Amino acid sequence: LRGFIIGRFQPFHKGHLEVIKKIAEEVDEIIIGIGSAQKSHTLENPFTAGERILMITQSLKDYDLTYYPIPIKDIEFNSIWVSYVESLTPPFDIVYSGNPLVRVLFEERGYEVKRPEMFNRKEYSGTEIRRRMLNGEKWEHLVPKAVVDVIKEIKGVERLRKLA
Amino acid sequence: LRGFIIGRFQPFHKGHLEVIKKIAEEVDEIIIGIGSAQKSHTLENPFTAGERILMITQSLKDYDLTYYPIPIKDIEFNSIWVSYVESLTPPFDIVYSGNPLVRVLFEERGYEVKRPEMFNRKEYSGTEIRRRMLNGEKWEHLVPKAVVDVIKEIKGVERLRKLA
Amino acid sequence: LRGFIIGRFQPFHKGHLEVIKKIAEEVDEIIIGIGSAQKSHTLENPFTAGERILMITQSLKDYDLTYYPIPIKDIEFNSIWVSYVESLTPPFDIVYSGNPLVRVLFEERGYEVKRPEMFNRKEYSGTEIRRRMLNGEKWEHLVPKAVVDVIKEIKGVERLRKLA
Amino acid sequence: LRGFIIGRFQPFHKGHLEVIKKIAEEVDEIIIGIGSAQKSHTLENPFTAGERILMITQSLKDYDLTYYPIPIKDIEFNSIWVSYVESLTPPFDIVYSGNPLVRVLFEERGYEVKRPEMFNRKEYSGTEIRRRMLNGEKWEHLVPKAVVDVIKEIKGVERLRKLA
Amino acid sequence: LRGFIIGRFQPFHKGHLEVIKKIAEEVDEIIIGIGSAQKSHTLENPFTAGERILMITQSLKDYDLTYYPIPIKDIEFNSIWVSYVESLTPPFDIVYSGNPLVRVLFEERGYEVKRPEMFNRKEYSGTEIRRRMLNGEKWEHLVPKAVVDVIKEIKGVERLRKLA
Amino acid sequence: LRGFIIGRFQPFHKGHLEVIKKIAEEVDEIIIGIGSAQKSHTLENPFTAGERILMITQSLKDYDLTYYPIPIKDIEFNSIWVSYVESLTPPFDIVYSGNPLVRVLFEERGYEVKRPEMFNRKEYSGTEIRRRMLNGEKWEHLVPKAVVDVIKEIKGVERLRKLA
Ligand SMILES: Nc1ncnc2c1ncn2C1O[C@H](COP(=O)(O)OP(=O)(O)OP(=O)(O)O)[C@@H](O)[C@H]1O
Ligand SMILES: Nc1ncnc2c1ncn2[C@@H]1O[C@H](COP(=O)(O)OP(=O)(O)OP(=O)(O)O)[C@@H](O)[C@H]1O
Ligand SMILES: Nc1ncnc2c1ncn2[C@@H]1O[C@H](COP(=O)(O)OP(=O)(O)OP(=O)(O)O)[C@@H](O)[C@H]1O
Ligand SMILES: Nc1ncnc2c1ncn2[C@@H]1O[C@H](COP(=O)(O)OP(=O)(O)OP(=O)(O)O)[C@@H](O)[C@H]1O
Ligand SMILES: Nc1ncnc2c1ncn2[C@@H]1O[C@H](COP(=O)(O)OP(=O)(O)OP(=O)(O)O)[C@@H](O)[C@H]1O
Ligand SMILES: Nc1ncnc2c1ncn2[C@@H]1O[C@H](COP(=O)(O)OP(=O)(O)OP(=O)(O)O)[C@@H](O)[C@H]1O
Ligand SMILES: [Mg+2]
Ligand SMILES: [Mg+2]
Ligand SMILES: [Mg+2]
Ligand SMILES: [Mg+2]
Ligand SMILES: [Mg+2]
Ligand SMILES: [Mg+2]
Repeated sequence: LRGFIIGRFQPFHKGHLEVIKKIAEEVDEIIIGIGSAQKSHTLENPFTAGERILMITQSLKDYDLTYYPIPIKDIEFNSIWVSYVESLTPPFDIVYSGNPLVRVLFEERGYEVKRPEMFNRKEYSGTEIRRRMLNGEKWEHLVPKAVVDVIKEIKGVERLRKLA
Repeated sequence: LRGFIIGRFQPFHKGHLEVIKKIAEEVDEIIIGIGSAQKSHTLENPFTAGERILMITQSLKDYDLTYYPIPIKDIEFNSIWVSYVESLTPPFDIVYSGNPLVRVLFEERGYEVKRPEMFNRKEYSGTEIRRRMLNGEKWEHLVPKAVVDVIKEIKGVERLRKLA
Repeated sequence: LRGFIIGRFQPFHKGHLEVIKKIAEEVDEIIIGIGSAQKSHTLENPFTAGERILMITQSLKDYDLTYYPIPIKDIEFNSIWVSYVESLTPPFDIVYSGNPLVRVLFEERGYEVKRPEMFNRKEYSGTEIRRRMLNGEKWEHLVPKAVVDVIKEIKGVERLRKLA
Repeated sequence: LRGFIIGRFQPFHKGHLEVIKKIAEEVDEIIIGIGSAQKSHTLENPFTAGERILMITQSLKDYDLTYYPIPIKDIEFNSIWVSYVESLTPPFDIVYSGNPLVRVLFEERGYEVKRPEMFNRKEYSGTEIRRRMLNGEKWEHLVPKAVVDVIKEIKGVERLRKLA
Repeated sequence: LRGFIIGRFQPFHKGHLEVIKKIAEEVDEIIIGIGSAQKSHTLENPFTAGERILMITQSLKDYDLTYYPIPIKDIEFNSIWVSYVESLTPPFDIVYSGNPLVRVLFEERGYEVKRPEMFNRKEYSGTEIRRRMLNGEKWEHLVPKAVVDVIKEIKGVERLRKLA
Repeated sequence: LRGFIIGRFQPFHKGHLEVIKKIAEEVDEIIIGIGSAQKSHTLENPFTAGERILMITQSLKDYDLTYYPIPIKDIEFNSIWVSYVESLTPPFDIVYSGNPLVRVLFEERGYEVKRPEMFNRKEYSGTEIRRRMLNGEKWEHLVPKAVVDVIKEIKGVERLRKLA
């Protein structure tokens, strides 16, 4: 029983960690699609795919969880997008998404789609995180320590302020 | 330290497993670049990228090993291919390859490149394992049991036979 | 003589039918270009290239026109676009378009470009048709019965409402 | 019921014409996929997609049949190729092909795949027709008259001879 | 010593000329990256790469300057964009740009990056030029004569006005 | 009066130098298309586009010529190639090639095409030069000294011998 979720994870935060813990109550293994994999060094997408993969893996590695952090390019072709994801991932059974498009594409191919729970959405939000990194407000408590680590290694806050 | 190897892994086999254990005695973490990610459904590359990530993760999940199985697509552009691999992966320090083009691209970018030891190459080689699959000889002792399970799940031997 | 027209046809409607009837009075054959062929599943482009080819072909098949419905992707490259379109289509003599870009690229290559007559544009427009599909007003009498048929087969109205 | 065949058709010949008339006794409509769409001006692929559309449509306008001559690019990605073919084509139910790859991809997605009959393959062959066109032998009896006509209009034999 | 600058040059105006003469006081040769090289026939990007190379060349040829006008496509992948640029260009030692993204990408690759001086930026700006071309407000005394000559050969002002 | 020639220049050798001096007696300016611009680090294409631009510009800068060394990518689409080449380059009138595909593509668009003169074609050939580099014969006296110098900066012979 595998599940799939997809996000940009810029960065992976504590709401992601919670929803993955919840989904790991329902399914044996979780595929973690890293969308917009080619997008990096922008204000919405500050981090590369390999940065994201490192954040995610370093966050989840001591949990008793089988997961697959897989980079998925933006391709501009919605009608083949489910097959493109399938090409790159282990077979899976359930998709967790609240996004109208991801839900329509997967349901027309016969998959089950479920809406995940949101946890503390006024704080646990890439958009809100990046906004605090830019304005000097105190964001480290919003993501896993492993992500803090990574963001320091690559100087990601500095990157984001330079790009602004 | 982080190490880098790249192969097609069709399929991951006991010689890979051995070379990766040996690598891990040099370096803290290993990036496993899955090459020709887009090539599947052929006699030389039967399995999809996603099929390969499943095989590799199921084989290794086992060990006290931090590794990152990351699909890299054939791009036709040798001069930016180190950059492309660097976009998709955690920062790495040492490249294990005997392949002359991989070696030349990495060395010209300032990376140290080592040859890995071969283990038992007359059996442990994807070409030899695929040939055995096609003709109905035993191959399952040549890969980790977790690979045997995967190949059964995805009906990999039947695909090969049909393609032939 | 062969005329060329290009639109997105989401969906093909009675205006498109009339303007093609008008054009087949001037030229022996018509190439129907189906623009933005890779776009689908969006409120502006709900339907795939294949669904549009089916709509168009099922509308025009009883009419005794020779016509070629040909899918044309969005490429990002206006300077080569005429050549792209010429690669995919019979040789043609006249383009009918009132689009300033289509018009400019064809004229720079030496083609004759003519404006097509508009029929009943406050009703005969994909925008106004998708808008009624969405907001529940009747739209069936604005397209050919074959198009109503195809949209039923594929449940395109539900698709659109789910995407909104 | 819709059928699906795929070839390169350089050019469309009387073997195709007969394989299609035969298919048309099993199914209501037939999607003709024109494979290698972007390949032209070579000795194996002299003719552009649009030149093949014109040939195939002129040959068949003739008959009491509904067909869909649809250009399909060579994408280098076998895992997504059925989806890609599905994005560009009306829904179909049966695939006629003896090609071992096409047969696998379709069967893995649930489709029924049948071998078409061959007719007179030692003459009715693109390869043998191209050979005759280059060396000044009679080839006009091997294709529809509609084809010959197209070949004259685009000067295809002259092309092929200068390429050689 | 070799300097790099990048712009769209639609069109090269006197602001450009002066910033290049300045840079030439620091460096022996100047690579002029003509970016967005595939973008043309739009109100932001009116001219082709080949047109911009002929504007830029005709404007510098009688200065004592060694330069290299080299078209650079928009790729959608920031992370490998310095390697791409390096692929197409002679090796350079200093980058002049005040664009933050350009600056961040080249600084993470260890290059020295310097802001160029602005000259007369209310008149000497492509956006202002194209807006006068479009309004009938005047423009030729904002770019080199050579750029005027060119904009006349190709009829660029008419093009822009038809696109509007 | 501008002339166009296209080759891979790996590397630019004394036959290239002659044939371009010849062509410069017939035409006011020469566009040197550097084909296979993305191909590098192979035995047929050792050098990157920017490496070849450097070779070609070092070789000619002390002669009389007006020229434009412009990188052209291998696209895989013969029917649009002439338009792609036109996007990238100043307008040209005369094409010098003895290649049958280059010739056909351009004569089908109405261009005059002429065969250039061979000079010293047993020595003055990329193939022969690379072959000497790789088995140890002398090659310097076959290419201009400015090319020798470049091949030494970038250690071009070492790269080639490593790739073999
Ligand atoms: N009502 C009409 N009468 C004649 N020509 C029409 C009519 N409506 C559309 N066309 C046109 O057909 C082509 C564009 O079709 P397209 O499907 O994109 O049109 P639309 O109805 O305007 O769609 P949309 O509102 O979704 O943008 C152009 O030739 C345009 O002239
Ligand atoms: N706080 C949260 N609680 C539960 N799931 C969440 C939460 N935040 C995001 N997700 C899930 O993560 C995936 C979207 O990841 P994504 O990168 O878009 O996150 P985000 O927090 O919305 O960031 P952004 O503001 O940058 O868009 C979706 O599956 C969404 O369900
Ligand atoms: N038996 C082996 N022992 C050690 N390393 C191996 C062995 N087989 C392959 N490798 C290596 O793993 C990578 C090669 O991966 P790949 O799957 O492409 O090899 P392969 O088994 O030789 O495959 P194939 O026969 O399908 O080409 C390189 O690092 C090469 O060193
Ligand atoms: N003589 C024939 N009789 C029946 N079907 C044919 C014949 N030749 C080709 N086909 C069919 O057409 C399709 C392949 O078309 P394609 O254009 O590749 O034909 P071809 O004649 O084999 O060309 P080529 O020699 O140039 O490779 C397949 O479905 C194949 O069965
Ligand atoms: N007026 C100016 N004076 C000095 N430098 C300028 C001026 N305008 C632009 N630049 C510089 O030239 C390059 C920008 O070129 P680009 O074509 O993008 O410029 P632009 O004049 O801002 O055009 P546009 O408004 O269309 O975006 C950069 O190196 C930038 O520093
Ligand atoms: N010895 C030569 N004398 C004259 N022209 C030449 C000579 N060699 C090549 N050319 C010309 O240069 C262009 C071919 O460039 P290209 O770099 O492909 O040449 P090449 O020397 O044949 O290389 P290669 O062997 O690597 O294919 C053509 O326009 C051809 O006319
Ligand atoms: Mg979000
Ligand atoms: Mg191998
Ligand atoms: Mg419109
Ligand atoms: Mg064939
Ligand atoms: Mg600007
Ligand atoms: Mg040659």
